[PDB]
Amino acid sequence: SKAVTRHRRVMHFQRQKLMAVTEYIPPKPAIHPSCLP
Amino acid sequence: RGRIPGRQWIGKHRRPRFVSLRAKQNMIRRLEIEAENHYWLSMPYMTREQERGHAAVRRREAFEAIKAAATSKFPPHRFIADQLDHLNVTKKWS
Amino acid sequence: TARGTPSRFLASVLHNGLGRYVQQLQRLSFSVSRDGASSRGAREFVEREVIDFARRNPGVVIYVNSRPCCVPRVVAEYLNGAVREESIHCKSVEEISTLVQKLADQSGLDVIRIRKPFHTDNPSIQGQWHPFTNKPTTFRGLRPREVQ
Amino acid sequence: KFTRSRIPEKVFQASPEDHEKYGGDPQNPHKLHIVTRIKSTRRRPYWEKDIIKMLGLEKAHTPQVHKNIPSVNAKLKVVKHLIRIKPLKLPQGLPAEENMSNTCLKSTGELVVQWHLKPV
Amino acid sequence: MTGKELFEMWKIINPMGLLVEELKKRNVSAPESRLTRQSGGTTALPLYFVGLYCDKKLIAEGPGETVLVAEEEAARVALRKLYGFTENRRPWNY
Amino acid sequence: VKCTKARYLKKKNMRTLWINRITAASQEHGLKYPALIGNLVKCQVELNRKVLADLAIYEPKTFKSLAALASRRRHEGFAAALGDGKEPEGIFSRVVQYH
Amino acid sequence: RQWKVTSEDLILIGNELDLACGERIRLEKVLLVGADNFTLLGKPLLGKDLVRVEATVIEKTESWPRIIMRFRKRKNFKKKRIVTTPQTVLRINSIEIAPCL
Amino acid sequence: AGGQWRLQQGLAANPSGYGPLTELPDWSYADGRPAPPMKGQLRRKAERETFARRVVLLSQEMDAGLQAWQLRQQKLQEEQRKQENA
Amino acid sequence: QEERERNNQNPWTFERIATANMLGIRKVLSPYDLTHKGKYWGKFYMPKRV
Amino acid sequence: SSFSRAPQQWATFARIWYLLDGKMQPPGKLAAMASIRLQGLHKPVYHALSDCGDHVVIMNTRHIAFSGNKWEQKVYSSHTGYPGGFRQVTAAQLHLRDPVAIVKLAIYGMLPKNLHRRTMMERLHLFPDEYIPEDILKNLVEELPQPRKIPKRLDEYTQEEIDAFPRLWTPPEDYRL
RNA sequence: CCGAGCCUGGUGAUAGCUGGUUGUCCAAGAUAGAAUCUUAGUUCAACUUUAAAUUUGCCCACAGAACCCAAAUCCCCUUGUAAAUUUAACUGUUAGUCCAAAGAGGAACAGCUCUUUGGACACUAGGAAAAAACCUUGUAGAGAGAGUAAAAAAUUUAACA
Ligand SMILES: [Mg+2]
Ligand SMILES: [Mg+2]
Ligand SMILES: [Mg+2]
Ligand SMILES: [Mg+2]
Ligand SMILES: [Mg+2]
Ligand SMILES: [Mg+2]
Ligand SMILES: [Mg+2]
Ligand SMILES: [Mg+2]
Ligand SMILES: [Mg+2]
Ligand SMILES: [Mg+2]
Ligand SMILES: [Mg+2]
Ligand SMILES: [Mg+2]
Ligand SMILES: [Mg+2]
Ligand SMILES: [Mg+2]
Ligand SMILES: [Zn+2]
Repeated sequence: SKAVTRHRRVMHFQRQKLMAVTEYIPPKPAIHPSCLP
Repeated sequence: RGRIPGRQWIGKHRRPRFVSLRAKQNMIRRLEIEAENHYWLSMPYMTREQERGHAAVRRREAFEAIKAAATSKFPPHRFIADQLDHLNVTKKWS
Repeated sequence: TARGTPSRFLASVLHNGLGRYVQQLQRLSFSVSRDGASSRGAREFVEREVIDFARRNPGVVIYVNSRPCCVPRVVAEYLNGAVREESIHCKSVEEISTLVQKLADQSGLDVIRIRKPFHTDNPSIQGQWHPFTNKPTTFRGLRPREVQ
Repeated sequence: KFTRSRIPEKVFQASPEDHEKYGGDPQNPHKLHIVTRIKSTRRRPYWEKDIIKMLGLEKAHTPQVHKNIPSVNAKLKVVKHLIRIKPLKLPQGLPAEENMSNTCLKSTGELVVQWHLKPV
Repeated sequence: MTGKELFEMWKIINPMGLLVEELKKRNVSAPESRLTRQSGGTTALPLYFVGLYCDKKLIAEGPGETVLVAEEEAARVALRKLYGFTENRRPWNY
Repeated sequence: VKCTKARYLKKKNMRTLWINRITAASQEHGLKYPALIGNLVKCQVELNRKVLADLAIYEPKTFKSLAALASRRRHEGFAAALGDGKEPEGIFSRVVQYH
Repeated sequence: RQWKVTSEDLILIGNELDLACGERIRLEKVLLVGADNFTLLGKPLLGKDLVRVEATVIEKTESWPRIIMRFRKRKNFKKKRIVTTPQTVLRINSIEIAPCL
Repeated sequence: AGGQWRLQQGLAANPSGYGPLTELPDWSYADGRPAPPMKGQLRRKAERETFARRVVLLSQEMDAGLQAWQLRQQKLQEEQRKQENA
Repeated sequence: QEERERNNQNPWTFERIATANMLGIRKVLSPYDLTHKGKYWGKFYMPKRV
Repeated sequence: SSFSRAPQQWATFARIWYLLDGKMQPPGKLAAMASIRLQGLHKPVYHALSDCGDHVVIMNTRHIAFSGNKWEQKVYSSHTGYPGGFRQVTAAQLHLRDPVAIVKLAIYGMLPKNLHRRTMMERLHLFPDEYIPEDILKNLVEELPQPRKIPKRLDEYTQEEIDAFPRLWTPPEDYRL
């Protein structure tokens, strides 16, 4: 198939592993900023 | 019920594979040792011009050894001993 | 093949290692021909090495027939009565020597599949495991859910 | 399409945090790379596989030595994803001719010239 | 002699009586037999562990199909222990 | 061909059988196989799985000793996780260095 | 490979040791040793002076003929070979422990 | 199992790799005589000594190349001296 | 988007991995990915992706 | 040891009668441990050819408890053999009609799919209530513990525990409650 | 059993087409294209093979390679390695499938078709459920030794002054 598709083109497994490793991990303190501060 | 069109792993529709923390740990390990490799590849010891002409003698002499091994090739030597040892098949006690 | 072949448990005859060791090979009988290029190796072997072989191994006995034979043979009898017949037809002297030496070192019992590569006379120390070794007892020996 | 991948030179620029982490002095840098092949040669381009055969890494988990110089670091960069790399560092000076036989490696990249094979 | 145990060669009858005789020779009380463990009493495969206790002191335990068999076995164990032919004994020195 | 390719299967089957036996013995002592193996290794004892199973069968007391050692090493490792350094190392966690 | 052994017990190995029959040898490596009420295991192996394991050689023999046959499908690939691996049989005569500890 | 721990300690990941469990002799004469080395130990010693020879060669080649560069640069300096003297 | 890609705790980003070619993934990837690092996949657009 | 060969062999390969009370436990966990004991894995002499299994008894299977809405949503399906004979029933009504089927088939699924499965299932025993025939509650060995603990209710929590537990917040007095 | 009889002989008719092709063991070894009343084949080339002569072969470091209107590539001393060219003799392959990427046709359909770089398969083994093409992994044996490789998806959803 083509690169550009109407549907979401299923990706290679290594590609999906990489995208599953790469995410935005939100930096939060150990304490929630509402109850304590 | 629950079948897949065509082959299970190819085409416009295939079986959806999913990732596991097992594989995630595996690949993070591989890429972190690869970052170690990057670090150790950095900070070279010598410069291009410093390491330019040090191994020329070794490369040359190795190649002439290869050349000599190639040139020195002939049929083996033939011997009367090897020829006549075949007569000892008709050995027998007197 | 294992299922096609019979099997046995590893064992030594008369526990040869504990007391004095004795070579379990008893007798050898060589069948060679004066003529015949096939027996040239055997003739040269009885010339050179069989003397030294006998000197090295006094307990064994050796017989040589030296008769007309198209194929030279070697027969080995053991204390068990086990017989081993090998054809040395057109065979070299050093390999005949290796054959004879491994025959002498060989034990008088058929070479077949060994079920397990060891054998213990009394494998149990500290007591064999039974289901009740690793669980406690009950006061007055009472089963679960019984009054008296 | 798929072709040989060029690497930007900035990737190989250690940072102070990298130095503090890996314990590698940018000054007086090590001389020799211990190298091992960790990844399979298959499912890789012909150039990568013949380059590891060039280095002599057809055998896996077999530590082999090279120099830390640009002409070699280029090939090591080409096949960096397939290999473990570490430096060579020894306390006991270069192996002397008398101690050629009783040498030994260590998992830490160390090369001991004496190997008494007994505990302290 | 190595392999085979005692009662394979030297069979006996009335091991309990023989044991009581030996204990009266060694000047100790008459021990009592008590099933220490039980399983499948009603089952076709009864299983008993019977111990022999003197003066509230155990000498031997014996497993068995039935109570009588387990008692005979415990007596055999105690006899082996007394006569020194335990399987865990010092081997023969050559 | 099946006789050839049954060899590796024999190896794997017997390994898994030793695994199962050791797991059972450890479970009836209150431990489990991964903990046991890791603790023994970091206590510097190389007893392969077959001798482990043979010892579990024929010598349960020695296996109880080994399981106790393993559990004590688990507890020492937990104490170390609580305090990484700044503490006296475990008596059994101590190691021997060769040269 | 490991073994669990005692006195008066046989053992097989699948290689040649370069020993004549009747020879006695002292086995060095021991992972542990156990008596009825105690056992002794090293880190990893025990000291030389502590134990003395002695074994006699009894037999040198080729193993039974084992097949190695390779075969592939619908492409005329089949390949046979026979092997007779050598074997040596040992017997542990006795085991002793020293007071040094 | 425990390979990462063995590496943390400095040991081989697989105990069969190196150490006393494998490098010591597996048998000796009952009379106390030393047994001949095993073939595995022989070939491992051979590999190790070739490894050391190669390391020495590589190191001293690098050193000689560096010294040659130093000498060539010093020559460069003195020949500039010669030029301006001319 | 920019403060998220600045403050993310994951040390590993498609930018770094692709520009490095640390796992030979340059074959499964495209040359377009070097600029379409993670955000794009064909015509689609993953704004949460970073 | 110092035991005779036949008594030792009998004692070693003997069977054991385990008992379990399934009151307020999950049938999955119960079936896990029961399948272990039936296969005989817990015995360090395990081997599939050697029928080293053990007999197991369950009580109070009527008082079994799942986690989640499984009673309502999980479905057991079976086909009689006739056309249209395919029918389904939730665990709830299947329990109402037969209280033991659930755990017995759970163990049937846990166990391997060999021919020994049926024999081990026959060695197995199940009882909806804590009532047992004389033979079967006599020929026992040991009652192994339960996997999970049961949380206590307010009528079970003694007063001293409540007093030790601190109150948390001040309610305003003006409140209907 | 006549779109033109049956018997014999030429006749072992010819068949680019189908089928079949007998003992054991080892090694190297799937490869761009051109012309053809030619595309079910064949000749040359390319690849592969054997024996010999010789020496450079491969990776490649700066520099270098267009106006018009991106990944990379050619050349390339060093370096790390040991192959390469040439000579003499043939044979066989020359109807190819998926995946990743750049594209074209088609519907931004196809397990679709057509070109290019790479990989795998048509060679063994483990895994994704069984699976050709996906992921780990190659040089071959005996073992009742051991350390690892890739390797098991998580998700539940909407009140309002
Ligand atoms: Mg495409
Ligand atoms: Mg299908
Ligand atoms: Mg007609
Ligand atoms: Mg006609
Ligand atoms: Mg024809
Ligand atoms: Mg055909
Ligand atoms: Mg080949
Ligand atoms: Mg044609
Ligand atoms: Mg060049
Ligand atoms: Mg076609
Ligand atoms: Mg197609
Ligand atoms: Mg297609
Ligand atoms: Mg083909
Ligand atoms: Mg190999
Ligand atoms: Zn709060």
